[PDB]
Amino acid sequence: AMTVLSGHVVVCIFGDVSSALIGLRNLVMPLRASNFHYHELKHIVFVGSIEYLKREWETLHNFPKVSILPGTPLSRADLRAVNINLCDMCVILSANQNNIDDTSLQDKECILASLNIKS
Amino acid sequence: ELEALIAEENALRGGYSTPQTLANRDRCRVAQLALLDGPFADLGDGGCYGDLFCKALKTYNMLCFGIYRLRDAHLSTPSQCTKRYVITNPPYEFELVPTDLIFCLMQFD
Repeated sequence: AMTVLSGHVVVCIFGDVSSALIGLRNLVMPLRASNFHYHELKHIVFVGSIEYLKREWETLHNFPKVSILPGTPLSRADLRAVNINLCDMCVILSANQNNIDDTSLQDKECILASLNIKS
Repeated sequence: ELEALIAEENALRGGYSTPQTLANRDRCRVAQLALLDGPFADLGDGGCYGDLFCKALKTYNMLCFGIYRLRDAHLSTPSQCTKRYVITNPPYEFELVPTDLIFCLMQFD
């Protein structure tokens, strides 16, 4: 909250230890492309479970302007902390999408996070 | 307001009281009182359950609910069964043993 983030990027992740590794390096690479300047380079914060964040942090360490908020993307308090209002783009990703075998769970989280942010 | 604070915080918090905050003691509290002993024990052997709750009204506006009487309290053969069973909305002409617990609501503290 004290970290003022305006026009930035928040990423929501529904990951766990049982979930497969998505791979976010390909996501965060063209954000740090040299066709802009370092002042223009946006800040990224990842919201989700610190277990999945620990599973992916061994890949996710060589990159600037990157934060991590452990918690839950459904948490309205966490969204207010990361200032989703001022955030340029929220990205809702799901990691359990190819282990669950039911539309009831298929994208269920993504739909909930979208509806909470809209509400 | 509490539900909105729940949806925003997911943890109840504490705040500094005010007179409007202290006005949130005004929930007319549930209670279970005894009929054998107390200021209402002056009748315990009647049958005017209507007069019983009207005395409860004119005493403390104590809204009765129903009689939590023992199972064998309606019997003449004395057993040692302390299992009580509830009775909802007793009529005006319902009897009354002194060994009784009552479902009553006194005014908010």
